[PDB]
Amino acid sequence: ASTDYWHNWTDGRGIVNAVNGPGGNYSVNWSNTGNFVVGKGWTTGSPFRTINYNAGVWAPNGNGYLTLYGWTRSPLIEYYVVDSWGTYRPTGTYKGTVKSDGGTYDIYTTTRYNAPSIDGDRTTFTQYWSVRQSKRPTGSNATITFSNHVNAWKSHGMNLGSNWAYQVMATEGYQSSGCSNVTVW
Repeated sequence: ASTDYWHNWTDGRGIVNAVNGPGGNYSVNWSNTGNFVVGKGWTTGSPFRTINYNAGVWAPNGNGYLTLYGWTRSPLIEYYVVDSWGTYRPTGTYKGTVKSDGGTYDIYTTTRYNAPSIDGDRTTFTQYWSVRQSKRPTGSNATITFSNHVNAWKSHGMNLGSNWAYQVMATEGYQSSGCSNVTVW
């Protein structure tokens, strides 16, 4: 599938060299960062989307996530399906687990306050996570059947908003260095 959206956000610290490659491809090299999110996907998320991706390079040197990433509005939800990471495995309020795409993911909720949201302002919102129990092998074709996560989330009272903002296979980093290369379709 053709991704139609390019996501490149940095808070401004350090170097975040994000390359908008051809079609579904992108790379990032980063060093001395603060927080940043780069990814390719779709302007409007769907709870029915099967995301295919191939991380040709996944080489964080510190804290970074290789992860499905998106938002909904009404209510405002920032959500993740984390397939891999660097030094730090993200967690939250454990809600249970879901098996999907040859992996088992833990489900968490967190809540952000005094934190910048999609609309560019500091506010309060809820994060939904599926985080794989162990790092997913990279380098081969992988899929994320998002509906598996949407459903299992639902089973735990975690409902997504009616209004769907973007949905990307992303590289996210926090105060770290490294590189990635990911192809999304």
